[PDB]
Amino acid sequence: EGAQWNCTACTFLNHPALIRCEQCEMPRHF
Amino acid sequence: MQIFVKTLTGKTITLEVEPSDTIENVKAKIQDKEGIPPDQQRLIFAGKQLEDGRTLSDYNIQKESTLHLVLRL
Amino acid sequence: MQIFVKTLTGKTITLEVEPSDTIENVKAKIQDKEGIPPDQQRLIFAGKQLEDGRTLSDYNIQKESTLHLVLRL
Ligand SMILES: [Zn+2]
Repeated sequence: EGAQWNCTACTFLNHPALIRCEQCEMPRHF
Repeated sequence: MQIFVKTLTGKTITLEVEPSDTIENVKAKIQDKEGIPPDQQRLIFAGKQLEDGRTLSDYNIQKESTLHLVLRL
Repeated sequence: MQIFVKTLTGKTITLEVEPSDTIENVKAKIQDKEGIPPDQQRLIFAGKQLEDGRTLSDYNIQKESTLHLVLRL
């Protein structure tokens, strides 16, 4: 639940507090 | 210098800051623009959560950088 | 050497580069081929945002690697 997560659109490794990618704004929970 | 702050809703905030400014200063500037209490703000840059007592220069935040604002509850 | 540059629409561009090219050199080649200014380009590889002064080899980017191009503006 506290892990970082990779965006499935651009691969960026995101902080768990974001639910959209910091680079491309793709939602995590598509 | 100008920096930008993006929220989950797509709102963009522009702030006037110096690189020596602390993160707590930045949160208070966000309150002035948006009305969100600082204790309900979480700031993210480059995959990292920013800590109140550190400065923008500590995180290599430069002119025209964009920060992401999240809210607590 | 060929690498692939993938946009958010899924379009994959094939780009000719040298393995020792810097990221700034690669952004210049994307400008030459696509017409996008380097300041509007953000490149991501295997989780990392790529920094202008480092080489492709320094990130372990090699023949037929894919970089992800995000437009930032
Ligand atoms: Zn992304």
